[PDB]
Amino acid sequence: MLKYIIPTIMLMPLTWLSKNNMIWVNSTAHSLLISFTSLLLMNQFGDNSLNFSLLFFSDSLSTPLLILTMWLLPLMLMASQHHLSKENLTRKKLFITMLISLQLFLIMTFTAMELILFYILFEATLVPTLIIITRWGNQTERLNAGLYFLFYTLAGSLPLLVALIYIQNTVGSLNFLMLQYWVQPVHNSWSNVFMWLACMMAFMVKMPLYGLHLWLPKAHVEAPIAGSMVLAAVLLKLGGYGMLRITLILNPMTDFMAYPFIMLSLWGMIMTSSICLRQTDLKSLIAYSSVSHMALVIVAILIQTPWSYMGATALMIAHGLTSSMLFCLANSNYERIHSRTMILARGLQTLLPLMATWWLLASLTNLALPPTINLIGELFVVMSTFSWSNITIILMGVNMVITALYSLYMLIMTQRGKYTYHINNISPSFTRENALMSLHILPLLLLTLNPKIILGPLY
Amino acid sequence: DKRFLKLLRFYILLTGIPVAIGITLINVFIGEAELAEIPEGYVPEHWEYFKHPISRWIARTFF
Amino acid sequence: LRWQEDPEPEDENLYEKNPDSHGYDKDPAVDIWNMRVVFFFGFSIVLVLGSTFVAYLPDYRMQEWARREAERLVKYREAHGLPIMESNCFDPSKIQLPE
Amino acid sequence: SWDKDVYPEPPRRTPAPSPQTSLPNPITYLTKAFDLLVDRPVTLVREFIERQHAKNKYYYYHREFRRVPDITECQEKDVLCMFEAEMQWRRDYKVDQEIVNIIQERLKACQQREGESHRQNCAKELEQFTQVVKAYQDRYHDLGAHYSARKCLAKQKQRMLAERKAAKEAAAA
Amino acid sequence: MNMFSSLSLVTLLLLTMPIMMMSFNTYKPSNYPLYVKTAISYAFITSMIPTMMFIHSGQELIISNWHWLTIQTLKLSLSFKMDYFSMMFIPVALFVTWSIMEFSMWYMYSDPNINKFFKYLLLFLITMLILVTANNLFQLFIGWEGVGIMSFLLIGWWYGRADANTAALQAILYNRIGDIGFILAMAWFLTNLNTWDLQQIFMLNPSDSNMPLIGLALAATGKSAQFGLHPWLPSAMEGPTPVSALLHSSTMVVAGIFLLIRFYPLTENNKYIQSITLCLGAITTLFTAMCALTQNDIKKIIAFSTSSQLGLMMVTIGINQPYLAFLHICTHAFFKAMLFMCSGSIIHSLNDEQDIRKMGGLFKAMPFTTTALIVGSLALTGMPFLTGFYSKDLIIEAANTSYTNAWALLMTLIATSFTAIYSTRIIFFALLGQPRFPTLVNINENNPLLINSIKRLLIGSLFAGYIISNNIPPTTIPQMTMPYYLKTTALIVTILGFILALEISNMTKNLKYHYPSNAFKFSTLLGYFPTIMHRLAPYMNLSMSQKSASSLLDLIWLEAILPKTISLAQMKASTLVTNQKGLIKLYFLSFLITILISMILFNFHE
Ligand SMILES: CCCCCCCCCCCCCCCCCC(=O)OC[C@H](COP(=O)(O)OCCN)OC(=O)CCCCCCCCCCCCCCCCC
Ligand SMILES: CCCCCCCCCCCCCCCCCC(=O)OC[C@H](COP(=O)(O)OCCN)OC(=O)CCCCCCCCCCCCCCCCC
Repeated sequence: MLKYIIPTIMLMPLTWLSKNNMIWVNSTAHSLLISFTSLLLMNQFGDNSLNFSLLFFSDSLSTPLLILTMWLLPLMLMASQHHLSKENLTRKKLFITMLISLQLFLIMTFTAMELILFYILFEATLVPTLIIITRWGNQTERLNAGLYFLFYTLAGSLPLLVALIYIQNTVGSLNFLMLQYWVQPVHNSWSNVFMWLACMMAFMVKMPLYGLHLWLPKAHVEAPIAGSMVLAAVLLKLGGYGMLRITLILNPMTDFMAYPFIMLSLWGMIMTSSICLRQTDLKSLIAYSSVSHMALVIVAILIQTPWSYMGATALMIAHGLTSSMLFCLANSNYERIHSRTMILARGLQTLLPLMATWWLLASLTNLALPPTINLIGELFVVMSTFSWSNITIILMGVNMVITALYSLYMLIMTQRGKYTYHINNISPSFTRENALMSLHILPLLLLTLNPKIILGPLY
Repeated sequence: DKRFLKLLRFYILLTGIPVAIGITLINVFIGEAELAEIPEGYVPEHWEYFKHPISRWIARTFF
Repeated sequence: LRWQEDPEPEDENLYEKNPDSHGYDKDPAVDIWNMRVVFFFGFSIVLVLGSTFVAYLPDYRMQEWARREAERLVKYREAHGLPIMESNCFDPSKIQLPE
Repeated sequence: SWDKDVYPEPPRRTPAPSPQTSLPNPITYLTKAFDLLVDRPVTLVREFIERQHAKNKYYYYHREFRRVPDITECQEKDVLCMFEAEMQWRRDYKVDQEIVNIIQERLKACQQREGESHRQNCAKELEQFTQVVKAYQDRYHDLGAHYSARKCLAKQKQRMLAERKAAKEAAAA
Repeated sequence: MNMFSSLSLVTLLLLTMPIMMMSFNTYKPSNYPLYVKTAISYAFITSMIPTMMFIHSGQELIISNWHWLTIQTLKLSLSFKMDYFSMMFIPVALFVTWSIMEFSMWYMYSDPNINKFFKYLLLFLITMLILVTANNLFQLFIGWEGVGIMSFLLIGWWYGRADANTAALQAILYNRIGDIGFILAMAWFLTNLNTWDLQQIFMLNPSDSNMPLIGLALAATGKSAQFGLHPWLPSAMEGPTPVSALLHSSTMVVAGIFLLIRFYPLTENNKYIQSITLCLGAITTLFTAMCALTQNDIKKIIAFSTSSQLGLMMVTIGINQPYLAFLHICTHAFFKAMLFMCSGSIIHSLNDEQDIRKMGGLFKAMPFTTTALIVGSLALTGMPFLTGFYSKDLIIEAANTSYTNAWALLMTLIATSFTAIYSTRIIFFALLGQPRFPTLVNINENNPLLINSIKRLLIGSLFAGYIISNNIPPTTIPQMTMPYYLKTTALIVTILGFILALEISNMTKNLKYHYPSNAFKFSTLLGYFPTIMHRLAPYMNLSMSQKSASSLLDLIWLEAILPKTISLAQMKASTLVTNQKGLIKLYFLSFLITILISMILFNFHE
């Protein structure tokens, strides 16, 4: 994995040693080249994973997440260079450096072959994430948002450390390949109940699970645009990726320990879908839409069928591009009217024709339209959950209705109707903005032609 | 809006047209491999198990 | 007036000083170059050459191989009056049941 | 191109034309227009391509996998033996998925071919489909997402124990 | 095989090329609507060659050209089913679509975005052919949702109008409630039969099909606007008339019916399902025809007419006559599409006036729109030997002679009587009598685009039923023996309707003061279902979203029970620790306490 790690490190000196006015051009150009090389991770086999060394490996679950991770960096540099244009030069470079340091930790986190190495890099993602929110955030609440974000993660992820270390002293190893052959069934005792919760609470909080999600509306609304993209596209998938791996050593206790978390997810997604109907803040609605989509991933991972695991992998990749695109579309408005209230600027399709097309496409992939990978992932979970219990079709069906309601309520409220009379600074869309939307949607639609590369190791 | 869409289709076609011409010229003039039995005592290269010339160029060079 | 504070600066319009602006930079020359690296490496390279790379991945995860092997096995077993598939994955001769 | 034994189909039985009308048949003349305007130039262009392909012939092979000892012979926690046995089981599991897919294709093809006579003329294909689904279900069903050779074996040994207990209790009967 | 399959696929490919010529820009905008219309006409010609081969020799086939995805033992492929139902519907839909595109080149002329109008119409047609030719449920779902979205974009065409946006979103809600049933069928079929492909579903032929079928029945209810999920169809008249003539009359709305027909090998062996679809149709056909009697907007009468008709194809499905239901889809497409086009020629000539109370006097002013309106109304009511008579009267003869719910049979007959009333309601109020429209008369229908498009559908509204009826192969045993009073019951209630309607209409010209009744208000207000359900249901759901889900739970109790209480405790504990008095005397006095406790309570000295 050094062939990606070393280049990602070289982005830092490149940024710092660039001419003052070429910091964005140089970092964008070279982060795109790194993303091109990451398609070499597709060398997957039907039986074995791609095991590079004692430290790193890459199977079909981590490969799409890595490609998605390295694709978002150039898009984040595109999304950020406008509102940082007046920032002084040395803070522009520290911002790029925080984004790069995040990508370095992420790619190592998704390929770490050992669970303690995965853990250290999994909490290492907090530090750059927090600094971006609380330094370059834009409102007084960014300071409180950073605290909730920080102390929800650590409250759950310190018990995980005690659990992981206990496992290594019991099994003798935490290498994921080794754990596949040395795993032993988890007997049902009170001491194993808390081993299950310790192994899982750190990941539920990050998905996030309903109930412990309160940090996400804060963090995803107060972050600068680059922070919200990486928060929604990737960081919520560390919890899913962590769960998809650590459940290997939790059976058969997951059979009954999953019930309280399946109920929270199934009912929770209906609650968060309804919340989106009465949101006054555009960025906050898009934040709550992630909580509803990630509840499907939690249900998928916990029922543990081959179909749900394929669906969970497709949703995580599909949600990453869709939610990231919705944050950028909303930020394109914010940068004109300097507000986040949904009702403030209306009828924007009259003033920004092409940008309305981007809104339509992002809304259509969000409410899961066939054959987009957003539907494919969602359908596979709905299929596998119906087998788990036929009554689940009721709550999965009802959620499908509400998702269509708030996806088009968002589209109708902002883009349609009569324009706001007194807002007269809606300048035409910039080439930078149009290219930023098409670099989300175009790969998303292309993945429909060859979905097999985003369906995971159960494919 | 028009300018962006114009640039979008210029840069997509900038490599799309050569690649479509190149793929077409490979298929017409090189064509796909033929399935065959492994001759006795012969050990195929790992990239000799794939049908399309571009597929086995990828396997040979990168993978 | 309360502590000395800069008044909030009036927001700038990139189309005012450069009606050809792409929205990348205030410098017209850098503005153009930044658009070209994004459009070239973004669309012409990663998306187009990456799409072709994915289309011709050498038998991704052995799906094509397994189909050829299933044809080979189904042909053999049916020409020999054997069942196509067996309930037992492992030979019962090598399994010692408890008791 | 493909093997007729794996993907069998009966022989075609096309009735002979037997008109009893004076009007010309529109389909007959369109078919000859198609064989001239379409099929003919298409066949010409394909032949040119084939000529270029016969000039440069190269081959690819079907990979053969040596049999290795399976999970049952692997000593507990000997990862080197378990690794090879597991990679083999994961290949046979994928090969068995395609076998079921082959049998399903036969069933679907038979149903369409027989039309309104399908419920009686596809009784053999249905019989084959029922069995291979029964075979595949015993090996692989209810294993979960983290399926392995070890869990497959544990499932079989539970099933073998059930049959054995079932057999003896009927010996007295 | 080679001619049948090549021409059947090109028809689909031929329609997508105008969409793909919109890719590279400015190919020519001045010609685009004509280009999109000319392509539909050539697709009609090529689609007729396979339909002739099927008529001649019964040739049917399935094309699984492309393998898309294989999830373990479920191989999904792009598979097209070129069979009876698709060889007859495809040419019918292309003929009607050809007229509505020629009619739109005149009706939408002044529109600044006529190009996007024609792209959208062609996108719908592409998604409607995918639905029809689909061979597996996944591919059928793509078309199912595809028509649902192009319906949303065309209803809300005038996006600055609030009523258009509300109506467009209303259609999506009702169709997504129906889609719950579609997913339930897909989940059941995958779980129980291990397939989404229609060959396999019929080959296995489950006898326990109550759950999958009620799901398919639930999908049909929303897509075809049967009672319960019916209000979206009349509301969907907000869109331009060509949208209504095509989607919400002729083609898109019969997708719910067309789905049940595809699954007739399952519904025919399930008596419990036939009872539901029988009753569901009968209430739909009578309740909606009743609502049509008191409507005054010309587009809403035709919309409730469409609801009434779709509720009769559901009755046909309920009595185990799927093929008669299919024949009614094809015939109904001809005259119903013509009625919208005629009603759109009247609305155009009176400057967007849609109320029949400002019409009248147009019998001679618009002679050709008059003829097509009369032909269309006669075909709708089933007058003998018009295109409507070749499917409806068989349906009423097959419903009379069946072992059927007695109430459904009566409701079906009463609704057939109301059909002759609200057809007279249009000819009488729109054409006869004296003019009631403004004084500046701008009536003029002499456009060649308007006449030719109506002219083709008019011909179809006369002879299409006869030509189709006598060319398709028999698939059932028609019932031709029955009492004199069952053979003619369809014709007789239609006559009683005309007579009764004519008398009631002429009662409007007597100088007697009106006196509203409850029945009138109930019919005018659409049974109050929209007024109650489109106020109460959103109010409850939107209230709970803010009061309970958002405010009470997320902003309060979920904050209180963890971050707020945990934070509050640590603050209080901090003040107890730090609030000290800095006195040597008190600090050392605590050391003594600690030392004594260590020896007495805890015995740390042992
Ligand atoms: C395994 C399950 C895991 C999943 C469940 C997760 C549960 C959620 C846990 C999240 C942690 C609690 C939320 C903390 C949010 C940050 C605190 C905050 O924002 O409140 C502000 C409050 C006001 O004080 P202050 O900010 O200093 O005033 C500044 C004035 N401008 O600040 C304060 O008043 C001081 C707050 C200090 C407390 C910080 C949190 C420490 C958490 C560790 C508690 C350890 C308790 C040990 C005690 C044991 C003995 C009883
Ligand atoms: C909103 C806050 C967000 C954060 C969420 C925090 C959640 C923490 C969850 C901790 C508790 C997890 C449950 C563990 C309790 C111990 C379970 C136990 O000992 O019994 C296990 C038992 C095993 O025996 P078995 O044969 O499988 O079946 C018998 C059925 N009793 O089998 C079982 O009993 C299985 C069922 C036991 C669990 C019962 C579930 C309660 C009902 C669902 C409530 C949903 C969640 C409630 C959240 C309230 C929030 C305040």
